[PDB]
Order: sequence, then structure tokens, then C-alpha cells
Amino acid sequence: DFHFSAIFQPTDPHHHQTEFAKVEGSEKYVEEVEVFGRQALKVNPEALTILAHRAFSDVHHFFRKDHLEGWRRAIEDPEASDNDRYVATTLLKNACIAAGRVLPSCQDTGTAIVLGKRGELCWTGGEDEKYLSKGIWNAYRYHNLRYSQTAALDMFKECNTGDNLPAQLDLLAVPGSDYEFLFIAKGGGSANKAYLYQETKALLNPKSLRAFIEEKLKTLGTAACPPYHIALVIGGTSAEMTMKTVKLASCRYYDSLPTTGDKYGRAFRDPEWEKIVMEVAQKSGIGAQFGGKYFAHQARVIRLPRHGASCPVGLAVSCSADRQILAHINKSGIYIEQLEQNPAQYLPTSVKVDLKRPIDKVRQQLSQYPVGTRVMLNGTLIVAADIAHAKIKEMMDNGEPLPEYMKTSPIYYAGPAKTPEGYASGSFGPTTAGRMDSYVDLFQSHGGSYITLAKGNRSKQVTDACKKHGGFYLGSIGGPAAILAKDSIKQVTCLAFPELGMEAVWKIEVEDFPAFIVVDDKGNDMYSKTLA
Amino acid sequence: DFHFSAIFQPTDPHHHQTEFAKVEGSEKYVEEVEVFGRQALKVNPEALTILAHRAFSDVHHFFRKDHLEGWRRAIEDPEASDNDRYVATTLLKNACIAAGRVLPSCQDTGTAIVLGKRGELCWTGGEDEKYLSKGIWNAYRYHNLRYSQTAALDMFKECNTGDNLPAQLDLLAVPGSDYEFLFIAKGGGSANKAYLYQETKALLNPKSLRAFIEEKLKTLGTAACPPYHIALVIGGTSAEMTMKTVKLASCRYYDSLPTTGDKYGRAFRDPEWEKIVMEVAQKSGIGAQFGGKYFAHQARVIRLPRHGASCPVGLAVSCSADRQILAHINKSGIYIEQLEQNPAQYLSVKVDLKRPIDKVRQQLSQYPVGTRVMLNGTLIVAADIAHAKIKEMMDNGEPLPEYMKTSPIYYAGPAKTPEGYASGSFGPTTAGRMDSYVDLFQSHGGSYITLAKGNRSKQVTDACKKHGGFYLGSIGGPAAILAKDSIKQVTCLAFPELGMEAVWKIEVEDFPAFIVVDDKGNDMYSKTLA
Ligand code: SF4
Ligand code: SF4
Repeated sequence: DFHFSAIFQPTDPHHHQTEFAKVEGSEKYVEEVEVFGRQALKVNPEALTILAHRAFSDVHHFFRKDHLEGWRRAIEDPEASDNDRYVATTLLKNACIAAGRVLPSCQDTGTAIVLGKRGELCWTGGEDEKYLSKGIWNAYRYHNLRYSQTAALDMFKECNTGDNLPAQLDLLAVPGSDYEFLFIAKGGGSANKAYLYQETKALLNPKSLRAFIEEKLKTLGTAACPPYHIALVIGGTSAEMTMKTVKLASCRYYDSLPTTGDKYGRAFRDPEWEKIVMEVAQKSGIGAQFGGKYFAHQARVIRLPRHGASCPVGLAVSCSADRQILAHINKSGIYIEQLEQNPAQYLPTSVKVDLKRPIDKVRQQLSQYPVGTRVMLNGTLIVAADIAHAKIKEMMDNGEPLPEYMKTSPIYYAGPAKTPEGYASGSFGPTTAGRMDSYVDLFQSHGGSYITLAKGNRSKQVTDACKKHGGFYLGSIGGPAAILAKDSIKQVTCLAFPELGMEAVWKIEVEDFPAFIVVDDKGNDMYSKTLA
Repeated sequence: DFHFSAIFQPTDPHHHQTEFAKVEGSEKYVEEVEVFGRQALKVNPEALTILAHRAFSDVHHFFRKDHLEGWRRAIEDPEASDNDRYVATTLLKNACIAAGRVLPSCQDTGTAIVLGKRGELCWTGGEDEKYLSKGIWNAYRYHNLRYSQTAALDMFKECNTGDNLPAQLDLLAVPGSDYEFLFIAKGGGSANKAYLYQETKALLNPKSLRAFIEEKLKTLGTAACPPYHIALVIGGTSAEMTMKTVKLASCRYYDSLPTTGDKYGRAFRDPEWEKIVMEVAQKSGIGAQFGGKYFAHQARVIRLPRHGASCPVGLAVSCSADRQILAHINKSGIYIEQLEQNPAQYLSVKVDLKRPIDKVRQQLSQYPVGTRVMLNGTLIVAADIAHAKIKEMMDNGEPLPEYMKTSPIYYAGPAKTPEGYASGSFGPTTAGRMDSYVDLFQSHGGSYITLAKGNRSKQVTDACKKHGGFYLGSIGGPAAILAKDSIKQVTCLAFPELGMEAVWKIEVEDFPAFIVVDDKGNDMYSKTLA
């Protein structure tokens, strides 16, 4: 006989385990009515604007307790490495700055994602996408965030949209008369560490699956600012469903699923395999960015049904800029998840490098030290990320020289958020280094980019380039954009390509800017053992 | 100033370009009403059951014109190879048999996927998932389809659900008072050829993008029964959004998008790059399964906005079992897309298996790869779970079973047998998924001859050379004509609890195949899919 079984059967579908705050007076936006014997809720669509505006403000200044507790664990665990403790302390101090509500926790204020669940009898007037987008627009326009969206005018010609739109608006039709939401401000670096694998039944045994996990976790590297919330989804009804599920799992949205399967194919969380993922992450030695135990805060593993011919697998992370917030609109008004507004309660050796010297003397100083050495940088950085590198390569392909401004100072891969009134800099942490790997040998062959500063492990071509050309790659801590702006970045000026907005080439002056020597001029790489 | 711009701005959002038939009497399930001054629609949820049942019945017996036209093009084009024409003719003849409404076009009757768009003022009572699922359950239970869904009792212990549930039910909240749908019966093999790449700005130039397309298309191989509808999505707001978009593009759901971008980041189809994809597909020589020009029916390329730090890319195909139906419910009733009910308007070495296997191997050794053969005799049928169970038995010290040593191994899983028929639809599954077993099984005295579809990895070529084996490629997709004309007896041999994934013993006549891998290190795909 027919038995309907929903794939997802959370025991807490409305997220009662989360603490919510009411938006004061917001009952004025809703009215209970009855039509054809059924209870319905009229919702003024301005409620959607108000809610999205608050969500995409709050999430940039505060974190959940589970995330903060993870950093505290990395500080207090005797098994944490010294670098684990240093990185987690830096990230907690960054969170304390961000809680001042001026500087966002990361310069990459993300793509705005809305998962909405509109009841059959929740009546908004139907212009939900426009009103949510207006709230998002307000959040990014009137706060010190960043416009991160790139429009395609044609296949290759691009421009920044200038407002962090469009958003990803996934509005679902569900039972009832309420409107439920998950808002995510998703960083690009962690979005890029969402991977889909097309596997088979041959994977589905303990030995094969553990070996697969060990291999795939290393491909995350440190490129998305660990400690990570790691999510792994085994199975699914389509690739897109697997990838949606792994995103939501990384946001802890599926924490209340059953922990056993059944003959109807329901989804389940698998605590045994979560523990295995954590053991693999800890034993990998990758650590909280620079070697140790704290590659991961926690793990979520969701097993899904599959077509017999298929086994899609999703792997994804939430990075240090772990930013999501639940909300709902009901007969009592607008409710939004309460994040931790006092992160300070979770709080309990270097070589000084003067960059205000000829770059060849800086190279000479760095050559004295092994990979893993912590340095403190003082002086000028030239800032250039993806679009600037591509434009400069295009100029060189058309016969122009590498610009002189690429030869005078170390190159910092970064893109700043907007500058608060009275501040020298907005949040201004590093970009993922690996995306620039194809340029390093070329630029060094033309006399520049001998020292680069960014975050994440890099490919072998960069290690080889630095050995051939007497170069270095310095790893900033990834994620602490607010404390870097507040304490280290003293002056920012636009140097080239002003038309590119935040993706222009900048000239910045820094003090006490921490980094580790990741790649030296001798063929060595701090990550060569843990990310072999 | 603020300007809202939806990412997707089709000029034909309601699919007016599609022809629909109304389900007779279905106005009884709907009532137009007015609530607080706006137009609304009451829908009896039984309409959802009726609609899903009809959609997931019709789609297994009929195709769209764009798909059928592609097979005709492959036959009529002087530049098509002989193998292109042979494969396209076989697939058209298969479609003619499926249009008899008894045998489905493919044994893999797919995962049931529903994209639904429920208007704000379309009121069903809210139990939409249950009522849609009942209609799907009805379609798979009361017709000669297949139960393809595998439930996980724990991480590794699995069972077939026995009813082709659960479905993928993606129900969206949209403006208005109607209910619009795309139903997809998605085969596993083409589902597996949905790929996500995480790229960078360094890809976004003509030379790099062309080279990327040329490399990634080859990774599709023939493993999802081409000619393909190829979809490519460049950009997206997340990996899952890129992958949803490439799925929908492959279903021609986004055909009416704009063809230029703007400063607000709207999605667009890119005809220039569609033409480039088609040029790459034709020049690859991969062909309609066995070399030629007809790797692809057509291409869809959608360019999306992206976060400056990100460039997700999706690549996906619709296979020979190209199965989707549009539908809508409105104040007049239930409307369902009309597919082509008259596909007919669009129109070797004999190998006796009734011998010791060593004699069959000796005969096959006389011929080069690319030779077309006709098989007559017993095939032993075993796919993914059966292979895993047999490996496990051997790892625990048990023999390779006798039934892996007597006959060619056909990798397949049958659909249900119609009353009065010898066999349900019964075409091949993708060979590559069994590659990890070939050397092992041959080392232990069996699986010397395998029969399936798709190009295989180098380990299989090496195994067949080391052990004196062969891989035979059936045409991929023509499951109904194979069942009607070639399969004479079917018996479950082992592991009956696995449903369609049991081991079967079948007796066949006139079963066509090509020698893809021989016993000498040669592979029919080595030039085109190196
Ligand atoms: S820089 Fe790091 S913390 Fe910020 S969004 Fe990118 S991956 Fe996340
Ligand atoms: S066997 Fe071929 S035609 Fe049938 S669903 Fe699989 S890929 Fe598609």
C-alpha cells in the first residue's frame, strides 16, 4: 500500500531550539483572517524588507554560540597546537571588534541568500522577491559592507553591480499560514569549497568511504579559513539536491533529523560518520590554518536515498565568517534568531619585517628563515586580486610591461569593504591565494610579485616559481578582517584601475601585520606534509 | 537608487510555446473564487494525483519533437557516420515500440522529479507532496515501469523502496493563483553526468573557455547514451543554484531567456557559445555512441552572475531517455504538455553463445574493435549491487560464482514484465561503474566477456589484454525494442531481494553490439575519448 514519507523529517521543524527576539511593534505588519473556513495571515510585504535588512546587518557583527565555542575549544584544548591557539585567539578578538557594529567580521560580506518557506495561507501580495531584495539592498548600502556581485554584460565582459544584488532567493511553498526563513551571508571562499562528486556503490563500504573522506578533506586545504564546519552528504535524488542539502547541513539547518534510516528512504544524520570525519580532520594535522588539530569545529553527515545507478556526494564548509540567521513571521509579528552579542566571554615569537626597504633586501631577510616562521610586516603593500591580475596579464599579452607598481612592494591579494566614517580602512582581510597561482611565475619572470601575501595553501607551480625566482608566499591569518583594519591598516589609497571599485589596485600602509612564511625561495612549503 | 532585477527573466514564463491538452472533465477539481478583492483558485488536491499519474505515464512512451528531429537529422545528414545512422535508427524504432503504451522507452524509468510553482492564491489544502507522491506511486505501480530508488537503512545497508519513491519535490512559492509544473523522469545515467566545477576569472576568456569545453565534453563520453542535449552554465550564486540551472537548461526550460546581459546581472542564454559547444561536439568525432558527428542534438549555454571571488560552472546532459512534461492547473482545469504520439513519421558477425565460453572468446579474438556482432544464447545479468556482493563473497574466501563463468555478463536491471510478454524493457546500464571489478573477477576466472554501454577506463583495457577478455557495447537506450525483439526468457538467478538489481539469467536472439575492448589492448574509444 502507498505510504508517503517526506525525505526530511526534522524533529524540530520550526527551530524551537533556537532563541529568537521579537522585532518591537512588528505585530502591526500582520493580520489574522479566516477565508473558506481556514485561518490565514495577511502580511504587509514591508515586513520582508524590515526582516531582511536586520538579518543582513546582524549577521556581520555577531556569531552563534556553537561557532564561538569552537574557537574557545581550540584555545583551551591541551591537544591544540600553538598555532591553533594563536589563530583561534585572533579570530575571537576579530569577533569582539565586529561586535562593535561598525566593522563587519569579514571584508567578504558575501552573497545574500534567502531560503523562505511561505505557507499556503500566508498572503504577502506576492512581490516577495522585490521586498526581500530591498531589505538586502538597504543592509549593504547603509552599512560598512561590500558590493561583491559581478554581472556579465556578455560572456566575458563584466562589471560590479554596485549594490551586492542579485540575491539568491529560494522561496518554497509549504503548509500553514506562517513565513519561515534561513538567511545566509555566504562568503565566496567557502562557496568555492562546495564540491560535487559522482560516485558509485563501490564507495559504499567502510574502508572505501573513510579513504575517500581522507582524500577529499585535504582538497579543502586552508583555502576557506578554517576551523571549518564540515558537511558531507552521501546520496541524493539529483546533484542539485545533494548540493542544496550539503549547504543547509553546513548551516546546521538539519541538526534535528532522525539518526537512522528506514525502508522509505528518509534522510538521516549519521553521528558515527560525523565522529569519523572529525577524527580524520584532527589527525590530518592541517589544523586551524597553520598546522595542528583544529581543522574542523564540527561535522554534519547526512545520508540520503539514491537511484540505484547513482551516488552523488557533496562536501562543503562553513568558513570563519560563519553567517546565518533563522527567522519567522507569524500572527505575533517578526522574530529573528538571537546571536551572541558578547563574544569576549569566550576568550580566556615573531620576526619583524620592515617593508620600507628595497624589495630585494626584504627578500634577503626572508631568505634567512624557514617556512613556518611567523613574521610581523611593517610598511607598504600593493593590493591586487583576481580582476587586477587578469587585466595586467592581458596588458602583458598585448606587449606591455609588467607595471612598475607590481615590482616595488609585496602584493597583498585582498578586496576591501567600505570605509566607516572616521576610519582609515574598512574590513580588509586576505583573499584566497590559489586563485592567483597562474600569474606568479609569469609576473616573477618579469621582475615583480616576488613576495605575495594572502591566505590558503597554493599549488606546486607557485613553490617552483618561488624557488626559480627567489620569491616567497606569506600567509596572513584568514578571516580576521576587522581587527586587521582596526589595528594594522593605517592608510589606503587607490593606485590603478579606479574604475574597478574595490577590485582596483590599492597602495596600503600597514603596521604589525602578522603572517607566516608559507613558501620560501628554496622549494619548501609549510603545507607539503599535511596537504600532500 | 534601488532597482529590483530577477535573475531569470524568460520572455515566455508560462511556456506558451508549448502545446497542452486538457484532461477531460478536470474543471471539476478547480473553482475560481475571490478573497479580499483578489482572484484565487481552490484546487482539490486529487488534481495533483491525477496530474502526476498522467505525466509519469505519458513521458515513458512519447518524446518531444526537438528530440525526435535530432534522431532524424542524424539519419539524413550526409556527414553522419554509418554508426550515427544505425544508432539513431535503432532509437527511433525503439520510440515507435514505446508509443504502443506497454513498454517504456528505457528500462531506467528514472527518479520522479517535480518542479512546482504554486501561486500565492492557489489553495490546495497544503498536502501537495503527499498527493503528488500518490500519483507518482500510481504511475510506477500500475504500469510496466521500474522501482529504482535505493533506501539507506544505515550508511551502508540498503534496500529498494519497492515503489520508486521518494520523489524529488521542489515546490516554489510564486505570484498569482495558478499551479505550474515541470515533471522530469530522470534517468540515473544522465543524472550521473551532471558535473560541478569550481573555476576562476582565469577561465573567462575565449581561448581558455573553448579549451575547457573541449576537455569537459570528453568526460561525458558515451556513458549517458548520446546524442545528448548538452547544457553548460557559467557562473551562479551558489553551487546548488548552478546545478539546478544546468538541469533546467537541459530540459529546455530556460529557452526564452534574454540573449544579452545587463548591469543588474540578469541571466542570459548565449547563442554564440551554444554554436561553439555544437562545433566542439561535432568535431570531437565521438558521435552517436560509436563514432561520428552526432554526439549532441543541441546545446544550451546560460551565463549567470557570480560573486567576484567565485565561478561555479555546471555541465549536464539529457540522454536518449529525454523525459520531461510541462503542465499547469488553472481555472479551466488540468493541462498537460502534448508529446509526439506518432514518432514513426520521423523515420555483422553472428556469435553463438551456446558454447563453452573459451570458444566464444576465441571467436571474438578474430575481429578488431569496432566490429558489429549479433549475440545468440544465454546472458547472465548483474549490475552494481550484485558485483559488490560478489566481491564481498570472494573477499571472505568464497568462490567466484559459477554464473559469472559460463556466459557474457550483461550489466542491466529490467523494468517490470507486461502481462503476456517475455520481458519488460531491458537495455544496458553504464559499464564504467563496474570497472573496479573487471581485473579482480577475470583474475578469478570469470567476467571474461562483458556487455553494457559506455566507454570504460584504462584498467578495463589492461585487464582484458592481461586475461583474454572483451567488452561489448550494446546500443544505449533502446530498451523496448531489445525486450520486444531479442529477449526470449528471463529468470531471477540470485539475490531476488535486490529487485531489478538481482542477478538474472536471460536467453537472447539477434542481440546487437560492437566490440569496444578486445583482448589485445585496443579500445574503440581510444582516439575520440583519450
Ligand atoms: S575570507 Fe575566509 S572567512 Fe571571509 S568569506 Fe572568504 S573564506 Fe570566509
Ligand atoms: S540507460 Fe541511457 S537512455 Fe536510459 S536513462 Fe540511462 S543514460 Fe538515459
